[PDB]
Amino acid sequence: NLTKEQHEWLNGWLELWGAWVYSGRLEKRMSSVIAKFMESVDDDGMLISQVVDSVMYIDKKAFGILLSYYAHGSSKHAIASYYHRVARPRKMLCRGGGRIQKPSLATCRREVDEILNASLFMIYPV
DNA sequence: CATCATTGAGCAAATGAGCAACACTATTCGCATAAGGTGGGAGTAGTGAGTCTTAAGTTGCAA
Repeated sequence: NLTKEQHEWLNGWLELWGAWVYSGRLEKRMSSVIAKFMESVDDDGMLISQVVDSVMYIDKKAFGILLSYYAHGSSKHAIASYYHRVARPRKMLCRGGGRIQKPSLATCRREVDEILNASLFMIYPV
């Protein structure tokens, strides 16, 4: 797990990073997913963009979520809201049981939280 | 003599439903408008039979 100084440090880096990118100052060549986000609208931001694209290159879903939170500046609650909207029925050993249904909102909140913590966790040493 | 099935027993992991607390915005509510404007209007018209109640008119009748 990361610490909280690392949280605030790299948090501020992703704040100026997403504020830098979202103005449109980044090129297509960094990612086609970064290009995808730029279809939906300095060396610091390009260095970090190589970092974040390098680590979060492989998932692209939480990478897009990461752009939604930092580049766009969206609240966590709306992200888990739409994410609960796009939910499919899954197998979970629930408080209810191992039946197969669409999960609750608070579960989706937990998932945005843990994909946040794991995302930041995988970014930080890079 | 050993062992295991077999009956209790409780737990972590996970999750679904909240909670309070702040913070922000949509909606709603309440007040103002300076030349002058000083008695409504539709109201049905072809029911009849009865019954109770006043209201008034008349009329013995007694001091």
